[PDB]
Amino acid sequence: MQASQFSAQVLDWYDKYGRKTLPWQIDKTPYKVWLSEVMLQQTQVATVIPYFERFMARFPTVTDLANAPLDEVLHLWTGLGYYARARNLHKAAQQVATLHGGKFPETFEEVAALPGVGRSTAGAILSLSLGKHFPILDGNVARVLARCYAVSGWPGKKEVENKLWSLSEQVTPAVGVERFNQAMMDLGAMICTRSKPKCSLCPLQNGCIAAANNSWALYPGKKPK
Ligand code: SF4
Repeated sequence: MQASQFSAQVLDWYDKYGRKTLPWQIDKTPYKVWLSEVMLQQTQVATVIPYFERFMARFPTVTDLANAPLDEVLHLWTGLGYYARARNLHKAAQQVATLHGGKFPETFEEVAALPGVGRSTAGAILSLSLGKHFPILDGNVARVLARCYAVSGWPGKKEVENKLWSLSEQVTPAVGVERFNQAMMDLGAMICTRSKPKCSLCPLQNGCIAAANNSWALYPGKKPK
Protein backbone atom coordinates (compact mmCIF):
# COMPACT_ATOMS: atom_id res chain seq x y z
CA MET A 1 0.00 0.00 0.00
CA GLN A 2 1.46 3.33 -1.14
CA ALA A 3 1.77 6.19 1.33
CA SER A 4 -0.91 8.26 -0.42
CA GLN A 5 -3.37 5.37 -0.10
CA PHE A 6 -2.41 4.84 3.55
CA SER A 7 -3.18 8.39 4.71
CA ALA A 8 -6.26 8.66 2.48
CA GLN A 9 -7.79 5.50 3.96
CA VAL A 10 -6.94 6.56 7.50
CA LEU A 11 -8.47 10.01 6.99
CA ASP A 12 -11.66 8.58 5.48
CA TRP A 13 -11.87 6.22 8.43
CA TYR A 14 -11.36 9.02 10.95
CA ASP A 15 -14.07 11.11 9.30
CA LYS A 16 -16.69 8.39 9.74
CA TYR A 17 -15.61 6.75 13.01
CA GLY A 18 -12.92 8.85 14.68
CA ARG A 19 -13.62 10.47 18.05
CA LYS A 20 -13.40 14.23 17.74
CA THR A 21 -15.23 15.35 20.86
CA LEU A 22 -12.90 14.60 23.79
CA PRO A 23 -12.17 17.59 26.08
CA TRP A 24 -8.69 18.08 24.66
CA GLN A 25 -10.12 18.15 21.13
CA ILE A 26 -12.47 21.08 21.67
CA ASP A 27 -10.88 24.51 21.16
CA LYS A 28 -7.50 22.83 21.05
CA THR A 29 -4.41 24.73 22.18
CA PRO A 30 -0.79 23.60 22.59
CA TYR A 31 -1.29 23.70 26.37
CA LYS A 32 -4.31 21.38 26.37
CA VAL A 33 -2.78 18.98 23.86
CA TRP A 34 0.42 18.86 25.92
CA LEU A 35 -1.40 18.30 29.20
CA SER A 36 -3.54 15.51 27.72
CA GLU A 37 -0.62 13.84 25.96
CA VAL A 38 1.33 13.63 29.22
CA MET A 39 -1.66 12.20 31.12
CA LEU A 40 -2.35 9.72 28.32
CA GLN A 41 1.21 8.38 28.15
CA GLN A 42 0.76 5.90 30.97
CA THR A 43 -3.00 6.05 31.58
CA GLN A 44 -6.25 4.91 29.93
CA VAL A 45 -8.47 7.64 28.45
CA ALA A 46 -11.48 6.80 30.65
CA THR A 47 -9.41 7.37 33.78
CA VAL A 48 -7.77 10.51 32.34
CA ILE A 49 -10.89 12.53 31.45
CA PRO A 50 -11.85 13.56 35.01
CA TYR A 51 -8.28 14.54 35.83
CA PHE A 52 -7.92 16.56 32.65
CA GLU A 53 -11.11 18.42 33.46
CA ARG A 54 -9.96 19.03 37.03
CA PHE A 55 -6.55 20.29 35.89
CA MET A 56 -7.96 22.62 33.26
CA ALA A 57 -10.38 24.08 35.81
CA ARG A 58 -7.70 24.66 38.46
CA PHE A 59 -5.01 25.60 35.91
CA PRO A 60 -6.66 27.49 33.01
CA THR A 61 -3.26 28.50 31.64
CA VAL A 62 0.29 27.22 31.78
CA THR A 63 1.30 30.21 33.94
CA ASP A 64 -1.29 29.20 36.52
CA LEU A 65 0.23 25.71 36.57
CA ALA A 66 3.76 27.14 36.84
CA ASN A 67 2.99 29.44 39.78
CA ALA A 68 1.21 26.69 41.71
CA PRO A 69 3.11 24.89 44.49
CA LEU A 70 4.36 21.49 43.35
CA ASP A 71 2.59 19.84 46.31
CA GLU A 72 -0.76 21.02 44.94
CA VAL A 73 0.08 19.63 41.50
CA LEU A 74 1.01 16.23 42.96
CA HIS A 75 -2.12 16.20 45.10
CA LEU A 76 -4.30 16.76 42.04
CA TRP A 77 -2.33 14.11 40.12
CA THR A 78 -3.01 11.52 42.84
CA GLY A 79 -4.46 8.44 41.22
CA LEU A 80 -2.84 8.80 37.80
CA GLY A 81 0.38 7.06 38.81
CA TYR A 82 3.83 7.62 37.33
CA TYR A 83 4.38 10.88 39.16
CA ALA A 84 7.65 11.62 37.35
CA ARG A 85 5.29 12.88 34.64
CA ALA A 86 3.78 15.33 37.13
CA ARG A 87 7.16 16.57 38.31
CA ASN A 88 8.31 17.16 34.73
CA LEU A 89 4.94 18.68 33.91
CA HIS A 90 5.44 21.35 36.57
CA LYS A 91 9.05 22.00 35.60
CA ALA A 92 8.04 22.38 31.96
CA ALA A 93 5.26 24.80 32.97
CA GLN A 94 7.84 26.84 34.88
CA GLN A 95 10.19 26.76 31.87
CA VAL A 96 7.42 28.06 29.62
CA ALA A 97 6.59 30.86 32.05
CA THR A 98 10.25 31.73 32.52
CA LEU A 99 11.67 31.42 29.00
CA HIS A 100 8.64 31.96 26.77
CA GLY A 101 6.59 34.58 28.59
CA GLY A 102 3.79 32.20 29.51
CA LYS A 103 2.95 31.42 25.90
CA PHE A 104 3.36 27.70 25.31
CA PRO A 105 5.97 27.40 22.50
CA GLU A 106 4.70 26.78 18.97
CA THR A 107 8.00 25.72 17.41
CA PHE A 108 9.34 22.15 17.54
CA GLU A 109 12.77 22.93 19.02
CA GLU A 110 11.34 24.87 21.96
CA VAL A 111 8.66 22.26 22.67
CA ALA A 112 11.03 19.29 22.55
CA ALA A 113 13.28 21.20 24.94
CA LEU A 114 10.71 20.86 27.72
CA PRO A 115 11.17 18.24 30.47
CA GLY A 116 8.94 15.21 29.92
CA VAL A 117 8.42 16.05 26.24
CA GLY A 118 9.97 13.79 23.63
CA ARG A 119 10.18 13.89 19.84
CA SER A 120 6.80 12.22 19.39
CA THR A 121 5.03 14.28 22.05
CA ALA A 122 6.39 17.55 20.66
CA GLY A 123 5.22 16.47 17.22
CA ALA A 124 1.80 15.57 18.61
CA ILE A 125 1.42 18.90 20.38
CA LEU A 126 2.17 21.04 17.34
CA SER A 127 0.40 18.84 14.80
CA LEU A 128 -2.77 18.35 16.83
CA SER A 129 -3.09 21.96 18.01
CA LEU A 130 -1.78 23.95 15.04
CA GLY A 131 -1.72 21.50 12.17
CA LYS A 132 2.06 21.64 11.90
CA HIS A 133 3.59 18.95 9.70
CA PHE A 134 5.11 16.50 12.19
CA PRO A 135 4.89 12.71 12.40
CA ILE A 136 4.32 10.87 15.68
CA LEU A 137 5.49 7.52 16.99
CA ASP A 138 4.42 6.05 20.32
CA GLY A 139 3.78 2.42 21.23
CA ASN A 140 0.35 2.45 19.59
CA VAL A 141 1.39 4.13 16.35
CA ALA A 142 4.53 1.98 16.15
CA ARG A 143 2.44 -1.20 16.40
CA VAL A 144 0.21 -0.14 13.49
CA LEU A 145 3.21 0.70 11.29
CA ALA A 146 5.21 -2.39 12.26
CA ARG A 147 2.32 -4.69 11.41
CA CYS A 148 1.33 -2.95 8.18
CA TYR A 149 4.90 -2.92 6.85
CA ALA A 150 6.11 -6.06 8.66
CA VAL A 151 8.86 -4.64 10.91
CA SER A 152 9.96 -7.69 12.95
CA GLY A 153 12.82 -6.07 14.83
CA TRP A 154 12.57 -4.84 18.41
CA PRO A 155 11.82 -1.07 18.54
CA GLY A 156 14.23 -0.87 21.47
CA LYS A 157 16.95 -1.22 18.84
CA LYS A 158 18.18 2.04 17.28
CA GLU A 159 17.97 0.87 13.65
CA VAL A 160 14.42 -0.41 14.17
CA GLU A 161 13.29 2.83 15.80
CA ASN A 162 14.74 4.93 12.98
CA LYS A 163 13.09 2.59 10.49
CA LEU A 164 9.72 3.17 12.14
CA TRP A 165 10.27 6.93 12.22
CA SER A 166 10.97 6.77 8.49
CA LEU A 167 7.71 4.94 7.86
CA SER A 168 5.74 7.41 9.97
CA GLU A 169 7.31 10.25 8.01
CA GLN A 170 6.37 8.58 4.72
CA VAL A 171 2.68 8.03 5.51
CA THR A 172 2.05 11.23 7.45
CA PRO A 173 0.45 13.89 5.22
CA ALA A 174 0.71 17.67 5.65
CA VAL A 175 -2.87 18.28 4.55
CA GLY A 176 -5.08 17.09 7.40
CA VAL A 177 -2.17 16.07 9.65
CA GLU A 178 -4.11 16.92 12.83
CA ARG A 179 -6.78 14.40 11.81
CA PHE A 180 -4.30 11.79 10.58
CA ASN A 181 -2.23 11.79 13.75
CA GLN A 182 -5.25 11.53 16.05
CA ALA A 183 -6.62 8.73 13.87
CA MET A 184 -3.36 6.80 14.07
CA MET A 185 -3.41 6.98 17.86
CA ASP A 186 -7.06 5.90 17.90
CA LEU A 187 -6.40 2.93 15.59
CA GLY A 188 -3.48 1.65 17.63
CA ALA A 189 -5.44 2.09 20.84
CA MET A 190 -8.82 0.65 19.77
CA ILE A 191 -8.31 -1.45 16.61
CA CYS A 192 -4.71 -2.62 16.28
CA THR A 193 -4.43 -3.92 19.84
CA ARG A 194 -1.46 -5.90 21.19
CA SER A 195 -3.70 -8.94 21.40
CA LYS A 196 -6.16 -10.13 18.74
CA PRO A 197 -6.40 -6.93 16.63
CA LYS A 198 -9.78 -6.11 15.09
CA CYS A 199 -8.48 -6.26 11.51
CA SER A 200 -11.96 -6.40 9.98
CA LEU A 201 -12.62 -2.97 11.52
CA CYS A 202 -9.30 -1.58 10.31
CA PRO A 203 -9.00 0.83 7.35
CA LEU A 204 -5.57 -0.61 6.52
CA GLN A 205 -6.71 -4.24 6.35
CA ASN A 206 -6.61 -4.34 2.54
CA GLY A 207 -2.89 -3.53 2.42
CA CYS A 208 -1.55 -4.61 5.82
CA ILE A 209 1.11 -7.32 5.64
CA ALA A 210 0.40 -8.73 9.10
CA ALA A 211 -3.30 -9.06 8.23
CA ALA A 212 -2.57 -10.76 4.90
CA ASN A 213 -0.50 -13.39 6.70
CA ASN A 214 -2.33 -13.42 10.04
CA SER A 215 1.06 -12.66 11.60
CA TRP A 216 0.27 -9.64 13.75
CA ALA A 217 1.92 -11.45 16.69
CA LEU A 218 5.34 -11.00 15.05
CA TYR A 219 5.18 -7.20 14.87
CA PRO A 220 6.70 -5.26 16.44
CA GLY A 221 9.47 -7.62 17.45
CA LYS A 222 9.94 -8.32 21.15
CA LYS A 223 13.09 -7.61 23.16
CA PRO A 224 15.39 -10.63 22.57
CA LYS A 225 15.93 -13.08 25.44
S1 SF4 B 1 -5.14 -4.82 9.62
FE1 SF4 B 1 -4.99 -5.62 11.63
S2 SF4 B 1 -2.76 -5.87 12.07
FE2 SF4 B 1 -2.98 -4.56 10.26
S3 SF4 B 1 -2.84 -2.44 11.04
FE3 SF4 B 1 -5.06 -3.03 10.93
S4 SF4 B 1 -5.62 -3.90 13.02
FE4 SF4 B 1 -3.32 -3.86 12.75
